Amino acid sequence: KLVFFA
Amino acid sequence: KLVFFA
Amino acid sequence: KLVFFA
Amino acid sequence: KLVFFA
Ligand SMILES: O=S(=O)(O)c1cc(S(=O)(=O)O)c2c(/N=N/c3ccccc3)c(O)ccc2c1
Ligand SMILES: O=S(=O)(O)c1cc(S(=O)(=O)O)c2c(/N=N/c3ccccc3)c(O)ccc2c1
Repeated sequence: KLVFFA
Repeated sequence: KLVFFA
Repeated sequence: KLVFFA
Repeated sequence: KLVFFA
């Protein structure tokens, strides 16, 4: 599970 | 920018 | 720019 | 597997 906010 | 992967 | 999901 | 390059 990957979650990435940029 | 948002990236989700599962 | 490279993105690779395997 | 995840690969990122920039
Ligand atoms: O699924 S395949 O067998 O088709 C496969 C497998 C890999 S690999 O096993 O992750 O090695 C790569 C790969 N490697 N890319 C990395 C670069 C830097 C760090 C880690 C990995 C690459 O540059 C291009 C194509 C690939 C195809
Ligand atoms: O902070 S950075 O600007 O250096 C940056 C930028 C990106 S990126 O521009 O969104 O490309 C990524 C990234 N990309 N992830 C996607 C995967 C699938 C779809 C869309 C995007 C990733 O997997 C890992 C690290 C990253 C770091």
